[PDB]
Amino acid sequence: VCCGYKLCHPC
Repeated sequence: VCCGYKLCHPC
């Protein structure tokens, strides 16, 4: 889910 680069937004 919560990777770092902003393909991943809702953590």
